[PDB]
Amino acid sequence: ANQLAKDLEIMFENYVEGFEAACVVSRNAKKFRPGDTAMQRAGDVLYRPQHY
Amino acid sequence: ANQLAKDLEIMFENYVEGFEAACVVSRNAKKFRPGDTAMQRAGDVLYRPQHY
Repeated sequence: ANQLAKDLEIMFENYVEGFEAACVVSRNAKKFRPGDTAMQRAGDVLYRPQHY
Repeated sequence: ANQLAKDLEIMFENYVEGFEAACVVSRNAKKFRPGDTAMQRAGDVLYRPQHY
């Protein structure tokens, strides 16, 4: 047989199709931003009261 | 007139109805044509990346 050279044909940006996360539960949760100075002074914990 | 000659009436390209394949799945798939010189140099294989 001829013993021809064999190359690698790699299509470096033709990614095959890939998975995802929908993030739907965390899209729907309530979102809060305490202020990072206050959290630093508090030691990264805060407290909210409950009704009597 | 008891002994008349009998022919064959053959309608040589008047075909009766015939079966088919519908080719539905291969009509619906993606088609790709990678280039014959490139595939020959590559040994009839090519590669596509997957995401990190």
